[PDB]
Amino acid sequence: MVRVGMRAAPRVSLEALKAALGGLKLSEAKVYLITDWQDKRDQARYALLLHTGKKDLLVPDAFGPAFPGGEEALSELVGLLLAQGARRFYEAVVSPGEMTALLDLPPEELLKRVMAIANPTDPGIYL
Amino acid sequence: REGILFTTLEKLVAWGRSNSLWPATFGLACCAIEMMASTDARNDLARFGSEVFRASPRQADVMIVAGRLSKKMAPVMRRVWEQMPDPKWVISMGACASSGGMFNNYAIVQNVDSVVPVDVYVPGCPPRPEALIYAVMQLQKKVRGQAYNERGERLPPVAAWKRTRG
Amino acid sequence: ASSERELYEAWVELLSWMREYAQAKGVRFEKEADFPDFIYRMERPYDLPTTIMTASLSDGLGEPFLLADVSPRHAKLKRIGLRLPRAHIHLHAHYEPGKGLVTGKIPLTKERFFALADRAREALAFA
Amino acid sequence: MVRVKVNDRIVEVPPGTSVMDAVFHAGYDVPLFCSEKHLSPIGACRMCLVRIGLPIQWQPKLAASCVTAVADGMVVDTLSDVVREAQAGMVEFTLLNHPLDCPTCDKGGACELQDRTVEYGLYEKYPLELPVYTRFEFTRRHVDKHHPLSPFVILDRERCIHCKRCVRYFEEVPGDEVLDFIERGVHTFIGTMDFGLPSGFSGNITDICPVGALLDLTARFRARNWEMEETPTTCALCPVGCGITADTRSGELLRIRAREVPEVNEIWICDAGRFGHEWADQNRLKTPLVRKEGRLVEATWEEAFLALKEGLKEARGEEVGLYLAHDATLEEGLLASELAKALKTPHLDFQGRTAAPASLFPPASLEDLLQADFALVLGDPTEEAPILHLRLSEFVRDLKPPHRYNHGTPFADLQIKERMPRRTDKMALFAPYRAPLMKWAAIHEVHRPGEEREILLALLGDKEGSEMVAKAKEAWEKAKNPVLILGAGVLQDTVAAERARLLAERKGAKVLAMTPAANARGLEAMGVLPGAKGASWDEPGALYAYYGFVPPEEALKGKRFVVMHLSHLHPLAERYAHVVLPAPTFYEKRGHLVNLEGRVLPLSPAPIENGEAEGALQVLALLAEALGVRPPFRLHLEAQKALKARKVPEAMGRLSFRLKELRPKERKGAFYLRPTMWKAHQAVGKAQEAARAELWAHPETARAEALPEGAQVAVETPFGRVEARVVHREDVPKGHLYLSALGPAAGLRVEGRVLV
Amino acid sequence: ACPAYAIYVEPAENDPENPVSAGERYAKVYEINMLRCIFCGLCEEACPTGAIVLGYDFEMADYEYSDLVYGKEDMLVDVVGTKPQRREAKRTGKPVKVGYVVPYVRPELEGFKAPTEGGK
Amino acid sequence: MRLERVLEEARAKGYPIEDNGLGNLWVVLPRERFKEEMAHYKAMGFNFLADIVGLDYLTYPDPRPERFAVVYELVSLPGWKDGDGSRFFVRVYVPEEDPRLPTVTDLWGSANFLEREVYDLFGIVFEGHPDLRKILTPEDLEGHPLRKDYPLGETPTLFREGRYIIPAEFRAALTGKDPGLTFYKGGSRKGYRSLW
Amino acid sequence: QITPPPRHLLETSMEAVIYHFKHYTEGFHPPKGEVYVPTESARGELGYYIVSDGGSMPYRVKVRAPSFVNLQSLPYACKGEQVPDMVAIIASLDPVMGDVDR
Ligand code: SF4
Ligand code: SF4
Ligand code: SF4
Ligand code: SF4
Ligand code: SF4
Ligand code: FES
Repeated sequence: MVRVGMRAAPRVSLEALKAALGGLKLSEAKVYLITDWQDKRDQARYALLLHTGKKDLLVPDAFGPAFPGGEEALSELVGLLLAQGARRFYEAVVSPGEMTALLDLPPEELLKRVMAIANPTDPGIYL
Repeated sequence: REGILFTTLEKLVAWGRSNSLWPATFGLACCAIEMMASTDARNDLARFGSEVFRASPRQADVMIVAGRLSKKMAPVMRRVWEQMPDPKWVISMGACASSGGMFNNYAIVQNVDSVVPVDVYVPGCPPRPEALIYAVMQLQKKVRGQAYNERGERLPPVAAWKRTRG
Repeated sequence: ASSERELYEAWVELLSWMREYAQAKGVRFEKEADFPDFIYRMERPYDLPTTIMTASLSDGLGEPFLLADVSPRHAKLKRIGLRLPRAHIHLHAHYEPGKGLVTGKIPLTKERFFALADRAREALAFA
Repeated sequence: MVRVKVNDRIVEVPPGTSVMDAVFHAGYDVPLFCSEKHLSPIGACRMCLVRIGLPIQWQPKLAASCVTAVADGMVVDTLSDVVREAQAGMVEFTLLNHPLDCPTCDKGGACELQDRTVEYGLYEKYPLELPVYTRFEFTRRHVDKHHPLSPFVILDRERCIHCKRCVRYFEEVPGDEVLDFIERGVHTFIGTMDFGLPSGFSGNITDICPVGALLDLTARFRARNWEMEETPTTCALCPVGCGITADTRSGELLRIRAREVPEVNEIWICDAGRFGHEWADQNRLKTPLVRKEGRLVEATWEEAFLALKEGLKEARGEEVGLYLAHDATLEEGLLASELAKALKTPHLDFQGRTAAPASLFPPASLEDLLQADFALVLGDPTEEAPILHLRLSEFVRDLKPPHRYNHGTPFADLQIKERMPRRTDKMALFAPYRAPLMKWAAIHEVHRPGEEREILLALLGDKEGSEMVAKAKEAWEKAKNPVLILGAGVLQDTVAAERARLLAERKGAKVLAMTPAANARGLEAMGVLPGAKGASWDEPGALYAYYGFVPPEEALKGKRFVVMHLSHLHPLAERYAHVVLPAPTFYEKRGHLVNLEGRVLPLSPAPIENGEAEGALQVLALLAEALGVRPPFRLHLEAQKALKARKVPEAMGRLSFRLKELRPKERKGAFYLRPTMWKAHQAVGKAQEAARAELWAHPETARAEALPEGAQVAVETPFGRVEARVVHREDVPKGHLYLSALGPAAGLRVEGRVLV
Repeated sequence: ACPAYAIYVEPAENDPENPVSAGERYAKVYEINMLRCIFCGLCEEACPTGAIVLGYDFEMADYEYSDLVYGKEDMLVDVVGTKPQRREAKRTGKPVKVGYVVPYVRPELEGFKAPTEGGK
Repeated sequence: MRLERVLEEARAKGYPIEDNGLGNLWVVLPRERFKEEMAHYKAMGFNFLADIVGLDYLTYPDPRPERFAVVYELVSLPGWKDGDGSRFFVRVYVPEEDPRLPTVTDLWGSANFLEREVYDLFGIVFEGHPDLRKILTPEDLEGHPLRKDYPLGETPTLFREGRYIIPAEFRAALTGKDPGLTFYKGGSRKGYRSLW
Repeated sequence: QITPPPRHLLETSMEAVIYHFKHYTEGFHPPKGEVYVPTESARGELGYYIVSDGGSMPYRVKVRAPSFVNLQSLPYACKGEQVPDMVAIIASLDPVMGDVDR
């Protein structure tokens, strides 16, 4: 599993993911948006885990309106996922204290946890 | 044209829609049976305008998600909602629908607002049929523009009017 | 018998005396404990005039030099007790009808209690 | 070994075993209130009662398994109807006077009284009989309630079940009898005429008390026992690294408790480490700050990294300083090492680096100290390495590591008797003042600063010392397996440290080196020390510098660019720093440390509110980008790979690393920085007065210098300006002023002046 | 005792000058997420002081997730109505009318005022 | 009457017989003898196949032979042609790295959906099944939920101002392998049973 | 150990308070063992196979679902039947998907 970007750097994370994704087809990939506080999205932060099935890609909690330009970064990100043909979007709810260590767990544990906790979501709520 | 752009016409059409609210039940669990009780001959949601009940989704404005929404049912309910006419509203009935409820696990969606734009929430396990009527009057006066939250804000008539569907 | 009511009344009376001595001498008074039969009474009725079971006079250091307690509403052999900590001194007051509050046979007057408290303060109080 | 049978099972068990431990070693259970691990069992609660046969020859009356020895081929019965009936009756006698506080009791879900009650009480008497909970229908004992014994400890004398745990501990383990019963009969209650609770280990009675009598004032009324999230980690306040458990709920730190690891700290924590948590969760920095208009402004991480790129664009790689904190993890130390390897710079260092590396000396294990014959000590264990006081309390009583049962540490060690006599001939101590442990140091001499080197010369034998020093020399000679213990005075003076090395090499003897830095030996093992040029953590040599701590103002003064990675906000940064960044505390960190005994220790992250903080690992990774160099470490997993490549053993593994190089520095002796247990950044909340600064002076020199016994005197050091209460002590050598070193700057001699 | 884990209780020490509860401890923060709450009554069943007791109001349907986490001062016996009902009565100036009637209120609800069978 | 002959037949061939004093009976057959033995059981007149229940003993305080254990329930209807009413369980342990077991679908068509369920929840593969398809867990679900190595997947509960609850750290109840909040658990909280 | 103490004497007995507190927080610990009991509901045979490990929470609970085992006979039952009757034959079999899916 790869980890790109850095926390609280929305545009750096967005550009790093733009470069790293390339021409990868996301028709069978699963996009996990990791966040806290289900209800309040105005101050929410977001991390991303991209489970392609053959390899996974991690981006730390650097998206969302919680950071300057992070809202537009999340919108562009989800828009690009949809453009690349991603259909399966999920929203994972972790505790604020978890969110940091969860990206420091080993890949298999982190991915099993995310797949267990993820909720099917309308990507439109991030557009 | 969405019921807008004239002071009298929009209030009139909102009146019309509010009283003509057409429920389409999406029964999942025991919340669905407690909603079936909201139609019997003790307390009927058959007076305000909800007498008729068209199983088709092309024919109703109100989508009432009644029960626990399993993650395997989420895309089905998603597409049933997308396959509705556009002036449409969403009620989330019961704890399992509103939040994860007492079933906090891999199987159940922890907020139906994740998949569908929810208009009204109604707690309870099950929520009483009269609480559901309170919710539909709540939605009624919401589409009348008579609804406010605890913060003082007026609420838009139609949620799912604010989302980039795709 | 019905002595209980006047016993709790005189208990409130003794508490009033303790508060007055505290305010006069500028020494700390403390309500130590309330009645469990009033805390944990949920719907159950409470007829006692006050809900306070234990009180104390503590010196400047907070270590008590005088302790006073009353038996709960439901206990057998009801009494009121006094204790000088560190002095191995214990007193047991009852209530005799017509006479008043008595330690054994000796009437327990406010003046008696004031003299006992002053001696206790001067001897036991550290600061 | 001795052959025992518990109710259906057969057990091998060492001879000195307690019957209770043989019971639990067989896997059975029995009430337990009076006895405690590492404490002398004495039958007080009378809860451990079992049946014993030694033939079928049953004993007449029930044996207290806590204070009953085991005999070869002995039968022990814990399931008899009579045994369980007596257990229930004793539980009732214990519950006789209890105050009915369970719902409002801070002891909550974990109350030994509650649990043994629900385990063993209300025996099945023989239908649908209506049973009675309580037969006692009289007035319960009502005594003083919720009495603060100290800024950290509260006392409920009603909840006390009159076991012996707290007074037993106070007499045995710390050796401070500051708690005892007053009256007798049922009027017995805990009290003291020593009110402050002087012992620096008082807080453990809170963990020991099986009831809610002794509770933690710093965590009173915060949450119930089950509700708290437990983060097991290690304390990085000093290099002994006790295991601790950080209780956290809803993003805030509530309470610190001990984590048992008999290898180093048994079940004990020091008061400073345990109650000095108020600062971590109260006021700290959450946003990176950048200097724009001669002042600091909150900025995005992007804007701060932009300022970083700009300020380092014109920077040459041999003027950049890399200065880490005393608690810096092995990963961070190794990443700094590798990054200054690639980026050639001669000066990197860490906050508490000593003139003489601790890696000079062979680390000793605490059980090696228990088995050792002699202990030669220079420094103050109580303030420099607190729990060394407790391991020396075990040592002094001839105690030795117990046998390891199936339930782990023995519940009742027959090796530990009550009121044990303490030997004064087993060790020698030399401190600049009359240290508390001198009570147990027959051979003891109060010397002055900079005299250690001469005591060690005398111990080597190239000259002749005082009576005490010659006695210490002689005892060390006679010692077959002695342990030498060295503090900051030794570790900060090149010549003294070298003479210690010589002594402990000539006689085969291990060393316990009390570094002012927590991960000093691990950072040394990771190669974090300055080079030839040598701008150290206290030296203003570099032109660009990164700081993971607060330097002397003279180190900041002059530099072109300084980037400080702190957790709290310091004025010294809003007047000299250009870019500040938030850092997480060791409570919420994850990584490894190296014990002063060479053992690697894990830091698990606690769910405390960090803000947007980032580890120094990521900070250095991002700082290298502005310089062009690519860092080898970004994450904990890659850091662990490269660590294990660096051949640092598994956790609880001991790390072997020596070093032979000395960096000497002159010491301007006018003021002394007294090594303190309490640390400056801990002076928050209830630790406010406990972590105060002190200035100690001999009454004559104080009188000459006009220093009253109660005065709050301000003092100016190169390390800043601090106010300190003035204490007169007749054991402090004349002509000196001992100033409280409440940081990892202990043991340093500095100029200065008393401001008025 | 909450199977849905819907109750958050932050405690604090009673102030002798102006006390709140009967012991040395009271409810500083008492929140219940009605959307998580499954309505057992186990909270009352574990209530040793009879503080928490299920009531009779059912007209609690509301629009926002974050508004359905009821606080202490939304549940005290003194309050008459549900959150939307009270909000409507304030933005309306028309007093709250509950949509229920009962023969009587249980003793555990002592203080809870309700319309009873026609007693009023 | 047919149960007595089952006990007599199992005891003679060295099949362990587990019994609780509550009235429940097991007959544990080895992996080899499982298929043919239960075929013989159906031949003995066991009309009805009630349940196929899979068990993951990973987190059990006492150890067991293998991690997984499958338990079948066989019955003979009392009101049918010649109904005794004899009902009993057959337990068969299954290795962690060999999640194989022959189906009895050919014997009872009841085992069809039950064995599909056991395959869904545990990685237990049933040999000879007409269709082993995931029944209950979502089509895209990865793994087998009910084996203890699979997380329950809880979501935190939410309140007003940063106040949240994590159930796994909020739970006061203890499991069998949970030591408890005191130094140990004994007595009732290491297991309790009343004497009727 | 099974039943919480009577709520009226929660203000009198230490044993009552302790047992109330412990019971409502931790609960109680049944013996180590597996158990099952059958019952007749309006949809057939019902039962719980309970493995308890001596803890306060059950080690595992499996439910025999009559609505689940009854559904294996649906393709057979409605085999050859009418298309409108495929709904009536499902309604007549009395299914409950809360029981089936579970
Ligand atoms: S909230 Fe209660 S009634 Fe509604 S579906 Fe969930 S369990 Fe059934
Ligand atoms: S000390 Fe234990 S038994 Fe006593 S009130 Fe506290 S929790 Fe209850
Ligand atoms: S205060 Fe606690 S530890 Fe001390 S004797 Fe009493 S019950 Fe034992
Ligand atoms: S400061 Fe040192 S002695 Fe105290 S808890 Fe921390 S590691 Fe242990
Ligand atoms: S009724 Fe009480 S115990 Fe039950 S879910 Fe609601 S708050 Fe929790
Ligand atoms: S008497 Fe207290 S445990 Fe032995």
